[PDB]
Amino acid sequence: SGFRKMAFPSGKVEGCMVQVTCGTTTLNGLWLDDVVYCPRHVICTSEDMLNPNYEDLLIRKSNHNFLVQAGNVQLRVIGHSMQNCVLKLKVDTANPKTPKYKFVRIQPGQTFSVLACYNGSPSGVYQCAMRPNFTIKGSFLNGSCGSVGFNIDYDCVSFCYMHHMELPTGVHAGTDLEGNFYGPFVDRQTAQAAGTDTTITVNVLAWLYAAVINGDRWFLNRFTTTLNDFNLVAMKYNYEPLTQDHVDILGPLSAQTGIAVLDMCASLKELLQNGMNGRTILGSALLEDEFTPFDVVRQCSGVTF
Amino acid sequence: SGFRKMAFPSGKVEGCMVQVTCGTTTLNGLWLDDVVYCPRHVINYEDLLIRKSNHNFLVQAGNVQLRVIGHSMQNCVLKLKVDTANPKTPKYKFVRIQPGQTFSVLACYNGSPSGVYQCAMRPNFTIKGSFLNGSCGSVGFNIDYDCVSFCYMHHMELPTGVHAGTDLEGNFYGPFVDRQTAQAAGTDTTITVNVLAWLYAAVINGDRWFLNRFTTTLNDFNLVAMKYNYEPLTQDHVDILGPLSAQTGIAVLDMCASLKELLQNGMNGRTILGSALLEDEFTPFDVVRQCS
Ligand SMILES: O=C(Cc1cccc(Cl)c1)Nn1nnc2ccccc21
Ligand SMILES: [Cl-]
Repeated sequence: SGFRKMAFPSGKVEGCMVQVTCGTTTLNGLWLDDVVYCPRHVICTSEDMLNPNYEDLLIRKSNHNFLVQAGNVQLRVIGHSMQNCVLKLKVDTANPKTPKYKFVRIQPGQTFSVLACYNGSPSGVYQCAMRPNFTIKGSFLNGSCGSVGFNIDYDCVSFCYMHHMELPTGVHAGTDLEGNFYGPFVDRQTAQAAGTDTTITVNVLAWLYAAVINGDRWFLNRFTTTLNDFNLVAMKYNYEPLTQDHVDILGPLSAQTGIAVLDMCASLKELLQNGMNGRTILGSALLEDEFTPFDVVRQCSGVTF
Repeated sequence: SGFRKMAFPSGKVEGCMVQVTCGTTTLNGLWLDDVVYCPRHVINYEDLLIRKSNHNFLVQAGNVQLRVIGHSMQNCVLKLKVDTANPKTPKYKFVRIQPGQTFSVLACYNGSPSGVYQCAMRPNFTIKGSFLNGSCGSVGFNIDYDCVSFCYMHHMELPTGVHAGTDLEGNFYGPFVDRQTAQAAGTDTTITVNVLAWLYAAVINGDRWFLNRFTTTLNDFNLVAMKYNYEPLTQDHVDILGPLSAQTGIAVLDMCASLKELLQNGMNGRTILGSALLEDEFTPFDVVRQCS
């Protein structure tokens, strides 16, 4: 019993964190096999950030300009290449702690663990979700660039995010491990703002199924809804549209608890209309949207209370 | 910017998790040097233990079987002497924590870590964790510098879904016993010094709608706080909040007057750090560490 925001054990990622220094800038890098991955803005000054020409800044650099530190050992850089907004530093030593891994690009609504680092040293781990506006509500300070997001389903680490910047609202933007940004963001200091954010509907529904699994049914009602009528109501509360794919994905939780997806949708419509009336759901007074249908199945029991 | 419930990196603890099997029971053990620590309920405990031999205990570290060469009991923890020292043993200490203190939990099943979360020792000595059958033996810890301080070992779940366990020396937190009997969590209270620390964190992150021009005495605040099932705030708590008070410019009793108004009037449709409830699972030190 219980339902916590749970992160994956970070050990497999801790053994990959390194410190990358270029001139006066110091940030984090991910050391996998003989390559160190880090944000390409490590080669920039604060002035350069307005309109940086990365190809022009990189051509002026040599291997020995990049200092890479793994614990108390200095790694030797033997090559460098750029792939989109990521810099790949070829090093002379393969990381003996390299876990089994894959680079995966995620979609909005997906969750992942973040290992926040400073100076190549891990300081904390937390769970978060890729928002519909492609930002993440993380907890990062100056020096955290290069920190990574990941999932560890089974024994394989799937790297899905690398931290690049903080937007003016305090939210964070970054790339996949191939250097492609999530969202319409660029690694440039220019007027950039996160689009209006929305609630991840399929995740709120999954969390309502988790509450039913843990023994709570106070929010259920005798009504059902059509998918279209649900979406017309949901869009008035800034909720993401619920698609047929989302309904299909909620199938297993619907079969486990005995509550059809559109009946759970009707309970959601009512909660949006009435609020909680002094009650909580899984210790929360707000509707939680940072647990996916897959997270609920992984964390909750297979036997409904 | 941002404020998340953050756990310590779990790697130093992952390298200590093992699977312990005795008969039909399978739970988790903590392998430090040549000793495996696990709940004694894996087996009148002296009478049950005397009937066991070393080979009855099966210990598995990854895909390798460890050889048990000795066994002893310390309070509600069983210590299994093994033939191999854990080469991954970190620098460590066994520490007993107080209610209100927070720690990270590495939840495990079959000696395999599955998740890490942050939680607090409630004033009623229970923890609001997330555990399933097979999680027994999972541990709670903090990291201070490069040293792991082990503070909790999971033993059981109470009928309300909350959890109970011991320190690493086998002494229970709370008036609980390790057996199937009628046990219940006492009435819980809110950790006041932690709510205040979380209000300072909100001010640091630019959330100031709850600030007011008022102050209060420590006694008047405590008369108010006890009415809402909040733990009493002591002069030690006020002293501990000193650095956050100097950083934000809001005196502790000034922040108490904000807390008094939040308890009597509610939040009025507003949130604080994305929460509609007053959060009490961040200590003053957690706030300073996450905001530095
Ligand atoms: O934002 C930057 C530098 C930067 C500026 C402009 C563009 C780019 Cl790609 C990078 N660093 N970061 N990242 N997270 C932070 C949290 C707080 C303070 C600074 C932080
Ligand atoms: Cl995805």
